[PDB]
Amino acid sequence: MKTLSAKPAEVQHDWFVVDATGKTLGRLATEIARRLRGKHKTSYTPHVDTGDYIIVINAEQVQVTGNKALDKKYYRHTEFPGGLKETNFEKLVAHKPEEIFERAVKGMLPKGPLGYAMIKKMKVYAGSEHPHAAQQPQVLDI
Amino acid sequence: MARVKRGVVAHRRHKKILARAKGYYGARSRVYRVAFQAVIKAGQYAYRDRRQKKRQFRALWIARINAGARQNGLSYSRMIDGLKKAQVIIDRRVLADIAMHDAVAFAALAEKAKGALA
Amino acid sequence: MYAVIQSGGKQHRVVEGETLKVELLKAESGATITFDDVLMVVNGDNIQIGAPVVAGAKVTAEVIGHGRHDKIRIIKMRRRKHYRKQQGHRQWFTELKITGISG
Amino acid sequence: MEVTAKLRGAAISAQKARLVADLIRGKSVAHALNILNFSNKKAAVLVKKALESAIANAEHNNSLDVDDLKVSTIYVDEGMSLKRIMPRAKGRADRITKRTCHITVKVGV
Amino acid sequence: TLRLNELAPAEGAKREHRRLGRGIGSGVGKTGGRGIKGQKSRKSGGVR
RNA sequence: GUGAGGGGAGUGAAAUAGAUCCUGAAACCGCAUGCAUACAAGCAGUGGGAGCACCUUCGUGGUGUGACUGCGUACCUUUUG
RNA sequence: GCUAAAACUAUGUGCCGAAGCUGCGGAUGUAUACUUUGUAUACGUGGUAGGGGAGCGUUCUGUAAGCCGAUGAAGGUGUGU
Ligand SMILES: [Mg+2]
Ligand SMILES: [Mg+2]
Ligand SMILES: [Mg+2]
Ligand SMILES: [Mg+2]
Ligand SMILES: [Mg+2]
Ligand SMILES: [Mg+2]
Ligand SMILES: [Mg+2]
Ligand SMILES: [Mg+2]
Ligand SMILES: [Mg+2]
Ligand SMILES: [Mg+2]
Ligand SMILES: [Mg+2]
Ligand SMILES: [Mg+2]
Ligand SMILES: [Mg+2]
Ligand SMILES: [Mg+2]
Repeated sequence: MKTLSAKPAEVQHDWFVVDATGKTLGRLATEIARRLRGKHKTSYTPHVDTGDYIIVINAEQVQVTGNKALDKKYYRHTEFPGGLKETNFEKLVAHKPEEIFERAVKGMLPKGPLGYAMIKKMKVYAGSEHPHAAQQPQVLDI
Repeated sequence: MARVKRGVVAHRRHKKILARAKGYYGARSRVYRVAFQAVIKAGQYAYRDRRQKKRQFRALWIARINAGARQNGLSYSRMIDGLKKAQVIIDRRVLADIAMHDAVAFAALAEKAKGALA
Repeated sequence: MYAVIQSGGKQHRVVEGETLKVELLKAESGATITFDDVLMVVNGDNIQIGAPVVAGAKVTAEVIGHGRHDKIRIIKMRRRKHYRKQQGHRQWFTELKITGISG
Repeated sequence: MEVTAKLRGAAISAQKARLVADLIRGKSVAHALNILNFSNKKAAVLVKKALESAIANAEHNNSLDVDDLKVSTIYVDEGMSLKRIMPRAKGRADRITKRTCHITVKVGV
Repeated sequence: TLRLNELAPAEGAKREHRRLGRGIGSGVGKTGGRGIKGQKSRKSGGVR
């Protein structure tokens, strides 16, 4: 009919690079999730992926407020009896910052095949260097 | 006389339900008892969805208009107010179509809305 | 060049030569219908956004005919309450061909 | 132009016969004959009989050349079932079904 | 007029007899107007 | 296998009228073609919707299929439920 | 996930939001007007046990020594409307 949905073949995916130094995790993750889902484009379609690629550098410099550095705890469960594993943000940001960003953005993306497709477009690196110079990403601040 | 055999009419009635149950999985397209329930539930779902569709499409139009307005440096909520104060009566469906297919016209509408707001 | 018109309680964006279906009208087949309340006219780079309407803008169309949409079934059933009801429906429509747009 | 042979009333279940039928579906006549010859299944004998009847028909009635013939179509269908009664413990009785199948073989060039 | 296939009774002189227990649409299906359970719902359920 | 069964020929208006033989529905079981399906969690549909195959009066057309997506816990009885 | 909050208190502008209301097209009950008698106006049309009204299909009897049928009936299977 007259309201047309975006065709996946016709979608273009740009590449942006973001520095995470001295930024709040949640308020950065909201913008990251928005851009990954594609809400910023006027051709937004709920059943199609129209987002852009987002590279995150300096991930270990991400900050939290209050006492959350010591008090925010991350959990997982091995399906063995009594197998609950428990850690802290201070240790997790030192060990696997990519896990920090992955959890933060997964919590905000939809839960399904399309959400799994969208999350693959986020690239997270601890250092200030990334291996995608061939894609010529543009600087984006959010 | 007045002894009535029922096979022909019963067969016709069952065949109509089976024909309406085309495409369903397993017994839902083969067994009359299962097929009959499937058709009624499909009717109920269709009755509810004829109402749900308007809500979903209005939400889609609002999302597209919001994207266009923020691209032009304004929010959806303020753009609606600006257009209403400018006395423009273009509806959300047409606004979303313009946002999707013609950036210059939507920019003109946004300029008019912000001018009315000022 | 495209224009925005109103018909049957709804708005439509149309171009020259477009065939569309609207709520049933009382005009006869082959008749000419003029929409003098045009909300928007866009021609390449000239954009007119009539506040209620664009002054002087008119869109002319020809009435191809009238018809009915495909049948729809209405079903209502309240489980365990011995209540069922059903009904069919076919909506009327008028077919229009846009023959002219003027700002 | 594929000739047919049909064997009806074979004393074996279609489920068992269809394994052997699948083993040879689509292959050339000579290779299928080798496989049937060296199979140890009971259904292999019946499938061999039907296939040889089909080849003989192809030769005698249609003047086809056996060298160029292949197993183009083959399928097995369920047949009439015999009914018997099996005594069980404590006086309970059981129904027994003895199944039958039909074998259709088509050979063409 | 005056034919074996052109004769009809006066309006309202005939009505259809009520048939119980023949579906939801009829309006008297299932219980057939007897209500739910009790003495009067049974066959020959009236008291003297 | 001098078997059962079938393929030709012939008869017959008709042989999927061939002897558990008029018509020959459904459950149930095969074969062939088109599309989909091996990173994804639930009454199996419904409202949207890309792609593919064929037909096509070549289209705002028709017929099959249905990636992805919002919503959604069968029916009947008896019950305060 | 959130800390000059995305928390709490007070104030003010906008906006979203239902099968509620409005817009457009269609059906139906009652009452009132026409007697140019089925056309308008007004108000209504969630519903179990129940009550009331109006209909569709099937077998046979008359109409029927009629009408259809070997140039194809009933039955079966698709398609369109
Ligand atoms: Mg079927
Ligand atoms: Mg609504
Ligand atoms: Mg004994
Ligand atoms: Mg009742
Ligand atoms: Mg009872
Ligand atoms: Mg009682
Ligand atoms: Mg009694
Ligand atoms: Mg027969
Ligand atoms: Mg896959
Ligand atoms: Mg995964
Ligand atoms: Mg009760
Ligand atoms: Mg109880
Ligand atoms: Mg209402
Ligand atoms: Mg009612």
